[PDB]
Amino acid sequence: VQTDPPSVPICDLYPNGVFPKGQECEYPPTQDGRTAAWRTTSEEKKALDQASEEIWNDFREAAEAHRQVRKYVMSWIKPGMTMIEICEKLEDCSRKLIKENGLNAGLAFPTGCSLNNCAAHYTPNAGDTTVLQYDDICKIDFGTHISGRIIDCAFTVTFNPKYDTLLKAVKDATNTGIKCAGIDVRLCDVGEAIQEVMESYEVEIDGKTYQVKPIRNLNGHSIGQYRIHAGKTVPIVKGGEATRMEEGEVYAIETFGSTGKGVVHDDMECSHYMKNFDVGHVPIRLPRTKHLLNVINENFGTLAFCRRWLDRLGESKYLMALKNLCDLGIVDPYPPLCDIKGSYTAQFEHTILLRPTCKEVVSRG
Ligand SMILES: Oc1ccc(Cl)c2cccnc12
Ligand SMILES: [Mn+2]
Ligand SMILES: [Mn+2]
Repeated sequence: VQTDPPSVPICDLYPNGVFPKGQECEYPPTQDGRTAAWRTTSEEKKALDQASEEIWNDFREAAEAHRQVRKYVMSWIKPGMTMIEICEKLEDCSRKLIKENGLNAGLAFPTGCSLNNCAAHYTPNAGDTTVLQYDDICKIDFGTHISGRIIDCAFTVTFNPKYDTLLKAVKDATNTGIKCAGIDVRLCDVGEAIQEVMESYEVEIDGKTYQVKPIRNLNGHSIGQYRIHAGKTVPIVKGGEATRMEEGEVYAIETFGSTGKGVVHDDMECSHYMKNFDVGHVPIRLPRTKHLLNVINENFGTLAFCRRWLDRLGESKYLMALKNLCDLGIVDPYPPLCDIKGSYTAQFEHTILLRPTCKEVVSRG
C-alpha cells in the first residue's frame, strides 16, 4: 500500500505492471449527428488500440504518479511557505513515485507555480525569497513521464474564496475543451467552444467586475515522445487554424482565464529552458559551453529543465554557458508569461489520449 506521505513508487503498487486507465469517453458526434460509438466495438479499431497498449500503459503509470502527487500537494500547500519549499517538497515526492531513472522515467518539466498576473512558466531559481500569500492565485503545473510518455496536468490553488468563480469559469472551459476534442474534430472548433464557455462567466473581485477572458496567446497543444509541444496548437479563442485532430495523437487540453488584458508577455527572470527538438548535433569546443550541453543531453535530452535542476546536479557558474546555448539556438529559454500588473490568471489542464476505440482523459481517475 501507498504511505502517508507518499514514498512508494507506482511500479511497486502494481506488481503485474498494469496501471489504472483514466476516464474513458465516447467521441463527440458529427455536424449531421452521426455517433462515434462504432469505434468502441470495431475489430479493426481494437486491434490498433491493443498494438499501442504498452504506450497507453506508460502514460497511465505517469498519470497515477501525477494524481498521488497533486492530492498530496493539496494537503499541505499553504501561505507562508516559500516557492522553493513548495517546488522541492512536490519534486521530491514526484521523483519517488515515478521511480526516477535517468531519461527512462522522471520529471517531464519544471514545477510551474505561477502567481497572480503570471499565468505560466514561473519556477523559482536559487535565492528566490518569494513566499506564497493568502490572496495569491498559484498555478501548479508539473509533468511526469515514463519512456517519454508525458502527463501534462495543472490546477489552480487559492486560499481566498473571492477567486472561486474565476477558477470555476476556467475549470468549466477546460472540461468543455476535453468534451469537444476528438478524432477528425477541427482545432478551431475546440477553441471556439472553450471561449464561449469562459466568456459566459462574470466575476466580482474586491468590488470590481470582470467577464473572464481566455488568454488568447496561450493554448493547448499536441504531445510527442520526449516532446512537450509536438506542433499542433489547440486555441482557447475564436480565429484559430481549421487543422484537424488525428487518431493515436496525445493532447494537453489547457485553458487560461484572466481578469487582465487576456494576453501575456515575457516578464521576470527566466527559469525554464529546453533544447530545440529540430536542432541536430552541434560540435562545441568552448569547454564550459561543451560541458553544460553534455549535462543537458545526459539528464534532460529534449525535456524541459530549470536552473534549480542544474544546481541540484552540482553545476555552478553555468549562466554564460547557458546563454551561449540559447544564442546558438541549441537551447530555447521559456520565460514567465504574464498578463498586466494587478490582473488574476487561473489554469486547469489535463492530458488526453486519442485512442482508436475511445478518448481517454488519462490524467483524470
Ligand atoms: O504546460 C506546460 C508547462 C511547461 C512548459 Cl515549458 C510547457 C511548454 C509547452 C507546452 N506546455 C507547457
Ligand atoms: Mn502544463
Ligand atoms: Mn501544457
